[PDB]
Amino acid sequence: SLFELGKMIWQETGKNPVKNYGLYGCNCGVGGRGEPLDATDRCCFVHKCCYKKLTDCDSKKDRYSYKWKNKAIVCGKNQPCMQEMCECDKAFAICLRENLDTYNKSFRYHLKPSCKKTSEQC
Repeated sequence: SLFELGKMIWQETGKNPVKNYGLYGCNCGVGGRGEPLDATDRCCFVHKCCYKKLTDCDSKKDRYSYKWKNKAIVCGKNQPCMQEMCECDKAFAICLRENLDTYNKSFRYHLKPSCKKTSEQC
């Protein structure tokens, strides 16, 4: 759910997740996907594409188990769709951390309708 995802983002990045990634670029947070503006935004594109495999569960609402231990995210003993969701969220949080050095404050609160249609299939 958004609760696990936000916690993972906070654990990995130290950033408040909704402030920093709730409206960032063309792909993070509210709205859909569009051509990404930078590496952080690409993380968000990949993550929303990851969620396309979730046919049996709800990425926003459904809770799942994970642990934050030794600076690692370990997805727990979840049902299959929920484990897919966890693993999408984990990869995304790691991606966001990896790209902190190019996080652009000007992109934090972005005009999503100005974004361009992607030509990339998930």
